[PDB]
Amino acid sequence: PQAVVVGVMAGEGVQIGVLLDANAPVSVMTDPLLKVVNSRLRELGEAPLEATGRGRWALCLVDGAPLRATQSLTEQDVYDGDRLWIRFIADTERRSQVIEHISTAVASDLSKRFARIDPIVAVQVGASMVATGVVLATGVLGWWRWHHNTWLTTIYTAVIGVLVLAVAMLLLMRAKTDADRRVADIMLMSAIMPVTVAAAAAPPGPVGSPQAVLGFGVLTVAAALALRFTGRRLGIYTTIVIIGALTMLAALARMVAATSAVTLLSSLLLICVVAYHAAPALSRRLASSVRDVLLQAERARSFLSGLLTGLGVMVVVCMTSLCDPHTGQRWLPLILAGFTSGFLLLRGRSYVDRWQSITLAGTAVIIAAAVCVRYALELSSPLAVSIVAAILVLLPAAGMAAAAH
Amino acid sequence: RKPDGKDLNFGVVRVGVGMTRPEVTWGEPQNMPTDIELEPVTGKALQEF
Repeated sequence: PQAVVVGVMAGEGVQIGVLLDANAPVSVMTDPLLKVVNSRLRELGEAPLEATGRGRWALCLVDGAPLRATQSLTEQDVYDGDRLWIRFIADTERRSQVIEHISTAVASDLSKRFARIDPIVAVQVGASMVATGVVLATGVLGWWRWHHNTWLTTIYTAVIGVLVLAVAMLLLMRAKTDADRRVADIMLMSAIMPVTVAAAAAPPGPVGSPQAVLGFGVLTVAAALALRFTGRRLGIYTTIVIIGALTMLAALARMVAATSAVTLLSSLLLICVVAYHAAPALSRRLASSVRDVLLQAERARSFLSGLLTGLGVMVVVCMTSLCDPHTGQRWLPLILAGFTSGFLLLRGRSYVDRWQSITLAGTAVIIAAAVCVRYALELSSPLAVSIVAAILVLLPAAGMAAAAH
Repeated sequence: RKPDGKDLNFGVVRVGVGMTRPEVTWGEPQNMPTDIELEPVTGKALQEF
């Protein structure tokens, strides 16, 4: 316990293993320690560390935060095998500045702390508004067909899809910087929505099972095809592919032959259950020499985050559809939802990434909340709403308390 | 530091920080109007300045 071995980082990146005195105060070591790293650099044939004007030498953690100069190395949570960084921190002393006439003073200071609008941001706002516009246009066009499933809805939407896509094409070919790509990506993302309802709106007669199959198919294909050639925005495209593909299978079955929704809903739930177990394997297979490792790591992480998210959407939609306050033994699906929620709540702890871990945790809570609301709006009664309200407020309070206490 | 006459900083020691009079040399405004003739806005502006 008299000494500890730790790694010290020095100028331009040399890491050196050193055995430090565990009880002397850190300020006593920084001077001879600097001499040692300089001597080794000299023997190695490298250039030594040097000061620039006014400043001082300090010992910091890898995060750059300096250690309290008077405390013992054992007083701080520094253990054998850890690492530290020796660094030069410059002098901050400078004159104070004063402006007395208040109108000028407000303008001068206010102009240094914030950013003014400029042409680069203006274009992104324009792209954002047009995307919001077309999703509204398709929405109203998609609502008209329910009363009159004529050719108008598809004929009108098809041309918009082609036009938006044609614009996105020139933008993608011309892009030079990430700012330009963001503009193009927002435009491309929006093109999928009109083409989807355009295709699904083609089969005549009253809307239902047969129209749905085409839509989810073209949606899945379009979302998948964009990723293949674009290689950007992995998360959003991936999530659409999952929900689209699974719905295509369900729509096909219902269109061909299906005795009940419960049958299809139960099948989907089971498919997701097995998929939740396979998730990390799928991510691994779907994904100067150093660069190759960095690219692969974030790509795998991206696909996994979308996968876990898409399955969550399917199970919440399925579970809320499976439970019911009037069908048979009303309590049976309610307890089944409980067992399902527990698995997701427990398995969510196995993930280190914040968005992967948080999204899984949130998916379980929303399932519980949605079921409570379902059994409250339907089969309404003063006791029922009273009971649900108490549960719905205490449920998350208990979860917070378990973590806070 | 050197004691040989031209070095003005010899024998001087820093004790801390505070206020000092700048190297600027202000000339009084010519033909200043009398107190009753002064316009209110420009008066306090030049005074606080």
